Amino acid sequence: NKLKEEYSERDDEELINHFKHGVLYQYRSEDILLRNKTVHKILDEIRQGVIWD
Amino acid sequence: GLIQRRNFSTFASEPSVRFDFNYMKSVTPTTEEYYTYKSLFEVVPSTVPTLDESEPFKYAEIGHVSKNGEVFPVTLSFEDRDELNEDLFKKIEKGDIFLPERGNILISAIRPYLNKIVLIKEDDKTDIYFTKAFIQIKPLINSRILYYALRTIFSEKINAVSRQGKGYPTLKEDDLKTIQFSKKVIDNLLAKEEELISNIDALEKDIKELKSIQRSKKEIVDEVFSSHFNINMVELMALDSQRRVDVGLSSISSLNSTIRYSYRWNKMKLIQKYLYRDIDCIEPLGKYILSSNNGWSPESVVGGEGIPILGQEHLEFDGVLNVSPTKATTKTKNNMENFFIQEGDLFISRGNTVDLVGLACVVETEVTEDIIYPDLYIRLKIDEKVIHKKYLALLFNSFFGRLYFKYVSKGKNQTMVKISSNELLNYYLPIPPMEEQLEIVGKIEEQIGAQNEIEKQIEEKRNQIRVIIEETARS
DNA sequence: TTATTAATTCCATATGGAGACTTGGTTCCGACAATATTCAG
DNA sequence: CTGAATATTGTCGGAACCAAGTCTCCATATGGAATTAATAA
Repeated sequence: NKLKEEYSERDDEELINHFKHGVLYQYRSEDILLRNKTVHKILDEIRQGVIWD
Repeated sequence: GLIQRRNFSTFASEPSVRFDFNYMKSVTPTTEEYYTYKSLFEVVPSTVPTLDESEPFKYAEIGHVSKNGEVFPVTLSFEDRDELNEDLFKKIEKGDIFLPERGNILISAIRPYLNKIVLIKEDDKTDIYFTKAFIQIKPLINSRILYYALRTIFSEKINAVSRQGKGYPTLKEDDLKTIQFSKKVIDNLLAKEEELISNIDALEKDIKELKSIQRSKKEIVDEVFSSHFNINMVELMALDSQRRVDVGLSSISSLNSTIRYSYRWNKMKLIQKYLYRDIDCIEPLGKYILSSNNGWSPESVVGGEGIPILGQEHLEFDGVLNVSPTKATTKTKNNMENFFIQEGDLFISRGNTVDLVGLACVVETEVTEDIIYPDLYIRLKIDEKVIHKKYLALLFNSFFGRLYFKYVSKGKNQTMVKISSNELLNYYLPIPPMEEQLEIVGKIEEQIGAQNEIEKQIEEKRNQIRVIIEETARS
């Protein structure tokens, strides 16, 4: 009913394309992924190197 | 992108505390030599020149200069003052003109990445003026040395002090007085000064020799058809100038089959009566066409992932496909195999300006990759017994295929003028015997082959200069 | 009678768009120096 | 009567630019490709 803590963040490509290839394309997650261990991007690089307080 | 990290302090650098990403990307910590603008060049203030209002002078914009530092000045007189060049005269009278002092290296301020650096060599003549958008930077270490040290090398740093500022990329002299030119570059380059100038001069002399005999890719197609059909070159561009075409009601219906009475149609009919006065070879194209397709033009992403797609830029005046795709799609049509070019096809261009419409090309390149042609093409499958497809493409790219498609093609938006199958099938082209053909072709083929052969030599010596400069400045 | 074209609906092509995108460098307002004058008690 | 006024001229800075050049991707009828009920026969 949920994700798995072993991978947590989706840094394994896996079957992300299968969430847009068909049928499951209607149940895709159009939400911004928030990472805390690897970046590969800018948004989750900001959320680690900035110390807002 | 980048995960560049810097430290407040840094933005202290330069008297404008600027902290845009590019500048701070160029700063970096330094341990090597520094120099400044002092022991090198020196900015020169602008001045108003004393123009003589009796002789034709010269002038040079930023677009009149090229990435190779080859100025192409225009010749104004002050006795013409035509409203076409009135803008130039007005900006000259404003005070946007100066004259280089025979030894400076003018640098363009707006968009300095397009190598608009030009050299006013010492021993020369025919003085040419320039726009204040150019920066007189007259050096003290020999013009050639600084010019070659700025063109190829010292370009990642002149381009990293530009002002984006909600518009134009622009270079400022004050910022130009702050670059950190390394000494090893100038030290090594002046160390080899006695021979570097010599061999670079030899290379550019060879380049000048190649350019002296370089001819355009369209005039070759324009002359052979003009030199083979015995038509004078100075009347069809003089008959096309007068615009008072008068027609009657009866002439509207003749060979019309759609009752079209636009002005351009009537002028096309007038020009056809001139291009075929002495030529007796004209046959309707409709009876030599066996099919006609369009293509497939989905949404396309530049430099993306998917099947490549051609554009209108890939059709040249020589009937050879450029087959250099840029756009790439990822859509399907369940019949994609019907539009995958393949060698031997003839592709006329449907949709372009009033002068670049109708340009045909033959796919002479062998490509194992499937490439789609857009809706903006028309594939013609003609009988390969009477027309000789390459000759048809050359004719379409000739003045025969220009003075017709410039005046027959339709549309209310004359910026995307488009042809249709009707104009293709109702086209009275001159078709000489197969003996006469393969002679115009072949001659044109060899002439354009020679022109292309001297098109990589130029961009072989122009690259030899750069690689020699890079090697000498790195040794 | 077994045809029948001349009537239909159903998709792949073809024509057209009060166009739309892209590389590159031009006009021109608007502060602003340098005037640009001082009057003024 | 010394003054640094204001008051303009004329000229650097700068533009949610945008004039030049030229490539497009997509609605929409069509027309033909499927029927049909016709059509003789």
